Order: sequence, then structure tokens, then C-alpha cells
Amino acid sequence: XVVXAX
Amino acid sequence: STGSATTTPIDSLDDAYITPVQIGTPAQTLNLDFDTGSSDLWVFSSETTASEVDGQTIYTPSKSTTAKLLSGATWSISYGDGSSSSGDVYTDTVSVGGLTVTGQAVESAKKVSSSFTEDSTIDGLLGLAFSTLNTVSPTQQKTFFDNAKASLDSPVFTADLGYHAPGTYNFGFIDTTAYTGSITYTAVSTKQGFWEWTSTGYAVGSGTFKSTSIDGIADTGTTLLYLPATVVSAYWAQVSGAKSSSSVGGYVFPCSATLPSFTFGVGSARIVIPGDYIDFGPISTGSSSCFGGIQSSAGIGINIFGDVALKAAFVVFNGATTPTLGFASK
Repeated sequence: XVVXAX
Repeated sequence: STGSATTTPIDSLDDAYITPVQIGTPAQTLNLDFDTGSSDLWVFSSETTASEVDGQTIYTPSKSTTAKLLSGATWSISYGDGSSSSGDVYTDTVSVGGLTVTGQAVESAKKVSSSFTEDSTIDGLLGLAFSTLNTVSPTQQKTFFDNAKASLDSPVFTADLGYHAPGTYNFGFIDTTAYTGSITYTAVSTKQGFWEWTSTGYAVGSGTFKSTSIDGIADTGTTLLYLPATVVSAYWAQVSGAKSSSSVGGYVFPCSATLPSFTFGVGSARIVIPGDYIDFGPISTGSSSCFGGIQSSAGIGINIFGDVALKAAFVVFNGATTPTLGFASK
């Protein structure tokens, strides 16, 4: 898995 | 005032950590993901499309005596991994570890993407990056950090993430018990909204430290440690069965291997990630291959110091007028 504000 | 809460990993791989937050009066406890990589506090609610809600606890603004609708305001947000939510906005009372902010905007999910609906353990996010990233329209709303800093004993919060174990977020003071040695602080650039910082370089196992700028983000809400391509290849060159796998998305290695440690520089200090931390877990239960915790940022476009990195440290988010980031070994 998880990549949090792209 | 201060605030202290326990953060628990949502699974046996430390994919993410949840911390209970009390919203509304009487208190409704939701388990949120505290995400230093975004600036939206958002919740699954009585508003969320029913068919998009599976296992999560919802926020019902209608049962909160303190809730008010912020009229006109909407939000919509997407993240790093593709996922996304939108909806409308209430302000309400929100407490974390007994620290209480009134008039906090609490973004009510009307819709959520499939990966949110699929993860029964996370009831929402609480954003802790700079308020400039807040997606509420037409007037952006402050984070719970921002809103609490008038009342904190100091304008800071710490993250003390555990390895396959609980840990702590603290607001408004620094627990001198939770770490060893001293904290070193390094400057942060807010130019893109993040907790953004320059590491002074890196070492693999017992090999030499290489002075190299590596700009990136400390992100409690990304699982892994995402490095430029050449730094990552230097690390896995040290593990004999690791390879880049296109099929799984990254470096994999035999669950059999003892991984070397990985050192990152903070100014003149060094934080060592033990090699067990970079063993992410097998690729599938029972497999003999394991997924690497250190991966190329080449796809993502910016380096992220993710939970794999920050969970080997004690980390101070200094939100003074010029912010700083603090790392200590623990």
C-alpha cells in the first residue's frame, strides 16, 4: 502493499 | 495537552497499522490508518454506497450530537496504489489517545474503491502530511495535527511503529524512554506537501557508507522502502538467490536467506534496518520465495521511506513554524 497521495 | 495511542499492524506482514480514533458525541471508535503521506481525515459512513462496504465500522453523523454538515464542501482523493474515495464533509469532535480537537473536518465517504472495500480492518485514514494537500473543495481543511497544535504541550508528534508488534503514536511530547542515544533532526521541505527530507547516503551490511543525496518522503502509510534503482540493485547484489521478478513486481529471494542490514544516513547519524525487517514475507503461504522490503522507486517517481524504514526508528515529526524530522535508534 500500500502506497498512501501521489 | 497531549495524546497517546497504540497502533497495531493489520496483519502478520505489517502491511499497515491502525490506531483507534473516537469521533462524535457519544464517541464512535473507528480504527484509522495514520498516513503521514496524505492530509484527509476520511471515514466509511452511513453515507457510503452499501455494496461498497465489507466488514468496516462506519461513522453515522446522525447519531453524533456535535456533528455539523460543512455546507457546499466535497472532496475526492486518489493514492499511490491506484485507490480512491470521495464524498462530503462534516466537522465533529475527534479524540486520539485522549487528546481532543473540536471542529475537526471528517470527510464522509460516499464512494470507496475496491481495495478499501476489500480491507475489512481499516475504517478510514487520518492524514498527517501538510494541510496544502487536503482535497476538500472549495476551501481546504486542516489536519487533526494542525488543529491540535494550539493546545499541544509541544508542536510535535512521534511514531513508534513496531516490528510485527504494536507501537505508539504520541502527540505533544517526546517519550525519552522509547529510544536510545539522541535524536538527530534534518530539515524538511514542504514544497510538495510532504514530510520531505534528504538522507545523506547509505550502506549495505558491513560495507562502506556512500555519501549520496537521496531525497524522499517519510510515509507511515506506505508499507515498503522505495529507493532509486541503483541503490536497490547494490543491496540485492549481496543476497545470492534474489532476482528481479516481473511476475510478482520486484525483488524476490529464498525465504531461506539471512538478509544483510541496510543503513541510511541522517545528517551525521546512521539508522540501521536489521535484515529481518526487509524480509517482507513469502510470496504466497507455503512458498519458498520471499518478497523484498526494499524496492525501486523508479515506477513511483519519488523515494519513500515506508514502514520498513520507519519501523526501525523512533521518529519525531516536528511541526514548528519551520518543521524538522527527528530520527533516533531504538
